[PDB]
Amino acid sequence: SNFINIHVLISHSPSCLNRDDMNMQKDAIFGGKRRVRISSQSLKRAMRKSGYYAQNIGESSLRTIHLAQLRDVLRQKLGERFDQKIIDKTLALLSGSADAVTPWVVGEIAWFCEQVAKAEADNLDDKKLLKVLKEDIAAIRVNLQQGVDIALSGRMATSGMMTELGKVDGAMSIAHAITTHQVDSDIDWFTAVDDLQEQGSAHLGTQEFSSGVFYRYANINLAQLQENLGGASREQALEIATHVVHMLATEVPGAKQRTYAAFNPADMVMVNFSDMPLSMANAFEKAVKAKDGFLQPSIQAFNQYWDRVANGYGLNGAAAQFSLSDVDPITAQVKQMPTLEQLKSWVRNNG
Amino acid sequence: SNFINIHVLISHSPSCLNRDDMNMQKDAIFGGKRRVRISSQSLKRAMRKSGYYAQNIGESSLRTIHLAQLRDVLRQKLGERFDQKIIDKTLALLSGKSVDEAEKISADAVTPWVVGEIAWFCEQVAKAEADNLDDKKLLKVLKEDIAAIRVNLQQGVDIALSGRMATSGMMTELGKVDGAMSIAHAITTHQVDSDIDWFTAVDDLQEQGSAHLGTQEFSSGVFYRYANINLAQLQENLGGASREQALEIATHVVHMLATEVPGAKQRTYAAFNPADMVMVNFSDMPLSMANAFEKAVKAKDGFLQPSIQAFNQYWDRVANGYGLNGAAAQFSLSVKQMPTLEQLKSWVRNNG
Amino acid sequence: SNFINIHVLISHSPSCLNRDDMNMQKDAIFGGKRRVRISSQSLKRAMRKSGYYAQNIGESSLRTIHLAQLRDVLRQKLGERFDQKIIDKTLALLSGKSVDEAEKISADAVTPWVVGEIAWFCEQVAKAEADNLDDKKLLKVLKEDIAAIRVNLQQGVDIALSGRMATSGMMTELGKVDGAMSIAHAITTHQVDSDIDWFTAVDDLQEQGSAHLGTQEFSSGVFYRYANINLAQLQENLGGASREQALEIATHVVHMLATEVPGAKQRTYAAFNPADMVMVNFSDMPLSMANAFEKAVKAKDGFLQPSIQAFNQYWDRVANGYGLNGAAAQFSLSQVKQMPTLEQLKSWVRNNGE
Amino acid sequence: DEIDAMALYRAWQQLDNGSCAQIRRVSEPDELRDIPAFYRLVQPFGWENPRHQQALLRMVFCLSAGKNVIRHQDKKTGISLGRALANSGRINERRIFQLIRADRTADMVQLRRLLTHAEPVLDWPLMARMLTWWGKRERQQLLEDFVLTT
Amino acid sequence: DEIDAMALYRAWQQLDNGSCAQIRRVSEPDELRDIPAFYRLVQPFGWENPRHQQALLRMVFCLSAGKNVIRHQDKGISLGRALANSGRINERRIFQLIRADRTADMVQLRRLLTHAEPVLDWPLMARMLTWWGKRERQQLLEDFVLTTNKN
RNA sequence: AUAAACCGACGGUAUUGUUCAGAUCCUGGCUUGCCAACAGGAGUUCCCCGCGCCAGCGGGG
DNA sequence: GCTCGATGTTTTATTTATT
DNA sequence: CTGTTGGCAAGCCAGGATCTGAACAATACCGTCATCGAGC
Repeated sequence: SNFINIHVLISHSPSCLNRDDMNMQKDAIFGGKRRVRISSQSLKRAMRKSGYYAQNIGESSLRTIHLAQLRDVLRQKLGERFDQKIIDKTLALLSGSADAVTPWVVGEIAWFCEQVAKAEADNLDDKKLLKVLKEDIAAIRVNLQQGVDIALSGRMATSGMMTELGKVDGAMSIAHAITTHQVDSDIDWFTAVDDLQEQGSAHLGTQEFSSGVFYRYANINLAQLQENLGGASREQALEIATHVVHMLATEVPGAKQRTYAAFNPADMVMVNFSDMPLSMANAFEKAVKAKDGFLQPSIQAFNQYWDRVANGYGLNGAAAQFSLSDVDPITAQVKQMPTLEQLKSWVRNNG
Repeated sequence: SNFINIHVLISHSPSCLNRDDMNMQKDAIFGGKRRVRISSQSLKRAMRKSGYYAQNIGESSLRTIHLAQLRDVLRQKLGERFDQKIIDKTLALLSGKSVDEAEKISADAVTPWVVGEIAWFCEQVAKAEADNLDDKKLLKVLKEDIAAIRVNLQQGVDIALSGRMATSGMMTELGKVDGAMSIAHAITTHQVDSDIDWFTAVDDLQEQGSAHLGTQEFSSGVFYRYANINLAQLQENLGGASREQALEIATHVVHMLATEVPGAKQRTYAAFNPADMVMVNFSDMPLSMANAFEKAVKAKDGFLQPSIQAFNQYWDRVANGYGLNGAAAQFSLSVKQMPTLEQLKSWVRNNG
Repeated sequence: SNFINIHVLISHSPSCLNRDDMNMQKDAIFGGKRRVRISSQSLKRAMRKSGYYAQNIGESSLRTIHLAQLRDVLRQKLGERFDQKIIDKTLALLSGKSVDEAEKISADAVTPWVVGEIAWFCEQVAKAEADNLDDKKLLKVLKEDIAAIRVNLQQGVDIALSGRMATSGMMTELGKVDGAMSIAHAITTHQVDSDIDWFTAVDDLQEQGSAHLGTQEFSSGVFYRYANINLAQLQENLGGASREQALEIATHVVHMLATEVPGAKQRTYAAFNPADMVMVNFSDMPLSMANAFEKAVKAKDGFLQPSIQAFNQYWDRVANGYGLNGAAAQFSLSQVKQMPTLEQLKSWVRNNGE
Repeated sequence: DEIDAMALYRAWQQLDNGSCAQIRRVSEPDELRDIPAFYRLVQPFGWENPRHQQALLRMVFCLSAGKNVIRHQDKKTGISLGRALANSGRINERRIFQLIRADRTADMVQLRRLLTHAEPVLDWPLMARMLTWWGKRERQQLLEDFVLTT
Repeated sequence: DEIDAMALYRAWQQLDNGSCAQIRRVSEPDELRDIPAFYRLVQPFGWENPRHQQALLRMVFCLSAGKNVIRHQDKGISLGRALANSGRINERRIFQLIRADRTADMVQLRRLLTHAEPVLDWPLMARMLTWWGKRERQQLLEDFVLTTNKN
């Protein structure tokens, strides 16, 4: 299959992990009922800026892209629109035996080739060209040393990219996190006591906060990941996928965490392969009612939903489920995992 | 490891340690059930104002919005070290507010101040105007080295642990501190239906009946305190302290989190209970155990035993599942077995 | 040390020592199980109104919200020392209320007053009058020395122990007091299912049936009273008294907490039981042993023996666990100095725990 | 389908001294399940049907405050409970806050205490509808009526 | 993990006259722990499991009022509705059951059964006897009072 | 590869101090648990063994 | 390559109910 | 080897009143338009 589906159930203690311009908890109406929400961008940032990400994705081995090795395939690809003089001049001034090439690299380099061609036509060179294109070159260089970050998460907010081909979507897609149950949020009426004020406090306020059993969903386009890694292998893509699983299972937005401290890990992590990526959010369309907590009924509802619809929805294919609870499991079609690591290794070996 | 995780299970006899706008107990919905709550700000202020904190860590910062009263205080304290003018201008530079002789001068918001930090600052201001250096360039120069100012935060550790922001004045650029620690609201491990006390106030000049009839919410509870110290950040916020100093501070935080209880209604409910269970754990990234109590602890010869048991079970589930192997010591009383809190504290002092 | 902790285990024959607006026993859920409760305020009133208090400490405070009645009382008691004009003016300054000849003047809430304290204030107001000193300026200069006023609290110790709140008047600056003694609601160490007495009232002029039918909830119990005195605060509240005086007062508090029982329904249930177990523990930070009974003590040849058992055990666990090596002295009717008589325990407390 | 609240009101009103005395000494709504007189009172008003059970527990508690504490007074919507509590002029606003913020069973106790204090004159079937539902909306409405009236 | 009530009912109704006669002879439920025929009866119903065994003590003690006393019907009629339907029991006696202490409650229940000879749904009553506690006493009183007052 | 792509709403904060629910009160009068009854019937006990009149007696289990 | 500072423009609507 | 049956389970009458339900002080700030040319 081409897609990796990652499903996570994770329970948070009383906190406020994502708010709006009125400092109110982000929410969403699902199944006619209010669910507390953690926005996709907040979750994905929580991943992308994390230390784990920086160590395993940021400092990856396929990180650096060498323009040297890319000379030939570039030479043909752009060879139809540009001639080898301009191509090699461009490549050499940028840098100062590869099979395929990442599309955004081809695009940006092609733009640079347009620029140097138009630079030769007008009759110009030297520090003139190298001052007009100083910032641009700096940009493309910094990006050329961040290939895995760009392949997985997409180009940064301020990238320097200049072509339609340089609009790099991430390989991973992260849905908004929503609670599996209805939530009426709590209010914290707080005071700020002045050490110089005898009567009363110096400030008064309220803070909205709530517990919640969240359902995170994310999927990974393997093909696109390989292709954006310069034609890497399925296995390397599966390593990256392993990392994504880990982060989606452990990483939590730092919003309001200094004071509410909801540092909780996932109680359930499932991964399955498919040709069509699907969210199991409809397992909670009818809001989960609490029976000795919201966690167990949530996992149970997830399992029952999968058992009901997985066959018809064409979700046949490799599927593993790491879990901390002892709730009745899924169909036997899903391979049970006792540690997260065994699940990640299950992912490494193509399922 | 960079993170010190402090877990506390503490039982309180009937009391009311934290209430809201309508004098009712603070609570929180967890796992579909109501838990009594002690807010984190209450815990932090209870700690920073404690005798233990005063004896072992130092002076708590001075949090205020009243800049005039502050002006007067600083004048009274930094008077024999600086001339009044310099003190005034320094306050006026840090706050962004004009400090004259007004009866009432108000800052942008309640802000924590460290007297020593202010002293250092007005040293800098003195040496600034003496060298004919205007205020903007002074801001640049001071912006070039923030560690010193953070050693001035060594004189106000609660700001190094809990943080500080300012929206106006040079503080905006220089006093921006991200808290080192991190702490959760204390919630009970079980469902609570709070009791109500129907009381009367008897008048000694009124033979017939009472002079006041009223109600007061209260309850018993087995609270779960959690607090991890970030450590590298504690070193940064203290101006570049050693890991030993940060570890010792963390130790004091363990002792306080284990023993300190807000004074709310304690002169009439007196729930002076120490923690029955305390556990400290070193880890690469923070880990809270609140999901041990997501399913509310059902009573069984008390709420405390099943709470501790549930805590241990979930701890093992998490450690086995995520393969966590950071050093850990538990002190129990009902991973380590700590006959005494002191052994656990020394164990923490010694990097685990 | 600074903190004198006082633990009491006391058993009551079937009774009803504290009830609510429905004549039901006051309770409290602890360790997931119902405990019959005796509120702190009831213990405190039972103590300050007790004969032992009067004979050993002095006159309790005068707690009232009626400033008219108080006006009259003060006019009578201080009339031989002050002009009615400055007595009225004083009360009006302290209360933040206008005192004229109205039959009904009400304060903000029920307030503790000491006649000697108000007399002191009268001396001050009189002097200010004689010096044409602004009322505001008088408030200012008086605010610059709370100690004397607290000596006037020596004349009303129950305030010094349990504190005073103010919302209007000069009191809001001068009369705020932090209670030295902290005390908890007495709760049963065990679970209690309270019984019901279904009573009648026989009309001597009625042959067929009784004149009244009713029910009254009652129960027996083993209560854990806890109360630590803060001490330095007790010296401050008494105007800078000595440690010895504070120790005498603390000793008296021990005696009362071991002997005084609320008068409620004692005329028809008579649960006049003295405390079987009393441990005063000298110490450095307030410590409550209530968690010894978090797990409800279960009956085994009584609730008393298993309760004293559980208490002693948990006391040990905590003592060595947190390294509490303050003094620690106990007295019982069945490292911790044991006393045969209560009086030896009291004498022990008076001597700073030696 | 809907509980005849006035019929329950008159029923409670002409109840013998004994049964009444037995229902009155209850200290929380669920305890009404221990009193036979209660069942005999609410049986004709649909008690053997659960929804009605909860509603009737609340209603009969509020009535158990006493025979002469809730004065029904016909419509000229009709005097709502909040309006009535304010009209008494005895109830502090803070107590109304503490009532509408309270949780299950506690809310009914506090309400009965309020009713005992105010001795409100109100449209009883109206309050009966309110007690039937008693969601968060109803409690907020209680508070806001009380405020607007003062 | 529930005791098959109907199976126990059938087991009792089919039991030899001698053994059941030996069982009826008992005066209070605990004494049943001294009769062999008892164990012989409650053995295929998990007497080995303690909770089950207290439940079984009560159930058998009620079944030992007679053998034709409790006419098991089938939808269901509760014990309260049945004792009320007999018309032979006055409310004060039901109170004398639900207020009775340990063991004595069972005796009073046995006498009530002998007296009323109720037609009821047995498994329901079995569930009641299993969780014999404040809720079942309450619902018993409820059913009795309601059924009585309807007549 | 969709008004898409790339994409945090962020940082600081005790709700505080004061308070008996209290006085009065039989659950009470009447009531056999009572009549019939032998604990008797019935030698299966599966082996090894020693001595016989072959009927049956013993020691080791 | 910036940070600086003066500067283009323009706002106000209400005021007692009852699922 | 064998363990029983009938007949019977009550009524009267009674549940209270007094009086009381608090006050004060405090509810933040920043940024998420642009221009130009100048000084640095």
